[PDB]
Amino acid sequence: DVQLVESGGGLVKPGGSLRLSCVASGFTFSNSEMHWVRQAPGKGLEWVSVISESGETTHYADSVKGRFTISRDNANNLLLLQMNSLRADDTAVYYCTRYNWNNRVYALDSWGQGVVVTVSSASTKGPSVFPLAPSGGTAALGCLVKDYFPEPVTVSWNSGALTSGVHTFPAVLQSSGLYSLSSVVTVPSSSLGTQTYICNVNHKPSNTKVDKKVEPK
Amino acid sequence: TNLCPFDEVFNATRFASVYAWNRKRISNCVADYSVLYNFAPFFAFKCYGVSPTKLNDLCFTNVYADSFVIRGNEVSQIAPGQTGNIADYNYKLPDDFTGCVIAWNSNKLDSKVGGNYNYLYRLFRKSNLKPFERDISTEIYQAGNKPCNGVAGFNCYFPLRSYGFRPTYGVGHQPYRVVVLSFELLHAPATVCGP
Amino acid sequence: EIVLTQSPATLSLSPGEGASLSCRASQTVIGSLAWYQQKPGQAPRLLIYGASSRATGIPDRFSGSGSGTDFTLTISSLEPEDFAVYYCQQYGNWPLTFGPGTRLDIRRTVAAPSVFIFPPSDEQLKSGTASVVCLLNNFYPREAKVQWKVDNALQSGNSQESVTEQDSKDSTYSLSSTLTLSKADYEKHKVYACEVTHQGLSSPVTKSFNR
Ligand SMILES: *[C@@H]1O[C@H](CO)[C@@H](O)[C@H](O)[C@H]1NC(C)=O
Repeated sequence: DVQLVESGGGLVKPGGSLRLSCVASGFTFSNSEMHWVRQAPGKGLEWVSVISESGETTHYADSVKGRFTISRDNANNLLLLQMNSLRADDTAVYYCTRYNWNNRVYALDSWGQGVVVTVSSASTKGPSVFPLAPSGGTAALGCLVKDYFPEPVTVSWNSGALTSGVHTFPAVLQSSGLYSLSSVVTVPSSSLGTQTYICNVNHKPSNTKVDKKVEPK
Repeated sequence: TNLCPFDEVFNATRFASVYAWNRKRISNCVADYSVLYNFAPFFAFKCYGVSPTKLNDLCFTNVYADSFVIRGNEVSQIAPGQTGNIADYNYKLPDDFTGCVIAWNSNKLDSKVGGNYNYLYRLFRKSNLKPFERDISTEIYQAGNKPCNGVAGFNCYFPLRSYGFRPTYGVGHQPYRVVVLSFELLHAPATVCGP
Repeated sequence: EIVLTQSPATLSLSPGEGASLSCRASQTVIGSLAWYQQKPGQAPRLLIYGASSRATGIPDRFSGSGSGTDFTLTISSLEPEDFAVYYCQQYGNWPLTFGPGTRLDIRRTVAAPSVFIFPPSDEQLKSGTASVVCLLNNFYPREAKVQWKVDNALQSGNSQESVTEQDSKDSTYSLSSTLTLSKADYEKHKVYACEVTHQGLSSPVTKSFNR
């Protein structure tokens, strides 16, 4: 089937550069007009750039013209986006997509899975895990996963055995440039003395894995 | 008032076909190139032989504005020492070209639902065009040994073909408006200057 | 630049109901009007092109119509998998533009949130910062107001909010609000309160503690 795979993203400081790559399989890439589209976290879709089938015609969004350059290698089914002079406003998931007009599909019918691009001056840092201790009938407890960078972290409870009543919230970007997250669970109050509750936090970018037991204060 | 009519060329409602490209001769006026730095969508602003900023500080005997419409992928052919259908059969620039090529996407203006068939290009010609040559012949191209006698058929093709621009066409096949400014400084006093 | 406006921003419907989503263009769309669907954590999926043509493999309960500056995406009967974000998009005018999107969520009966307040842990206090957490559990609709009060003074600018996706089992939402301050600032005050306003509450509910 049609497959588009993007790579070459990650974390970069403001003013840095990246070279995004998209590999295409399952269709005639050399006869396909290609686009880069981007989506900032919590935002909608925004068009970035277009290149024609032969590579002779390109167009750019105003916010990236003069800094981004789109190109293609038809012999290798390769689409490329060179991003220079990156700013924090360029932080987004970047999708590579095909405008399938040659097959009478006048829209972006094939999309990649997207590649994350984070432009920030913050440094990679593992999280600190603090307990939110419980204090009618149903009690609430949780873990606060604070001051980590970059995204993401994964949270489980009791090594994945406890999922009912578990809410792991989307992270929020703090003014310091580091992320903070909370994960909570509601349990019967009677179990607060007999059942153990441990939250497991995994932060792959810092190679960090923390287990925190939560008990009443 | 003493200003060269660049707006009549750039802001024209309709553009000529590339095979019948339009030429405007401009002389005896004060040329303000600043108004030509305005339009953002410029796909090409390639100047050969002169810097864009020095144009406002230079004097030329004449300037020529050649305007036409092509497809996007052919915009690269409007340059010195190029080959292809447009460069060889429709519009050719000299190897020693001194001037600026400006090109911008015009899918909004020149494409219609069902196809704009008014824009044509020459597909067949006996030989390459000389620089700044305009060939408007509709004579049947004899690609075989049998003379055509003006009859189109096998080995006898009409030399002109239509772009048929449609708004849903890919950006490489969408219409692009091109203006070529040639600055002529020959054995005569200069009459076009920037101020 | 063609600006695409989508109405409404959020649509609450029950499964089996029909859905109508509007896309309005600031000027005539000369090229193609397309509709895409997107789910959290996934790439967009093409639903409609040419404003009426259905993409290959897309169920026939999706249809599109319109022209010029007015377009409509219709879902005849909503399946559970149809509750997502929907975008319109135009091709032919540059730059290529998208609408801001319309979110379809599941309508259910009103549920008042359960409110919990967590004071900062001593371990975090040792680090020099204090985070007070307010949790609003299992409420509908999504709209809820959280007001932080420190010694009866309303707090603005030092709190951050996060909301989960609609729960697959009970179609509720949950909200976490974090009020962050320095340890010195935390020790300067005594009463910390979280006041919650929601449609399912007759009057705002306050959960508080003394430092
Ligand atoms: C001519 O200039 C006017 C300026 O008011 C502009 O609105 C119009 O679109 C221009 N026409 C063309 C064909 O560029």
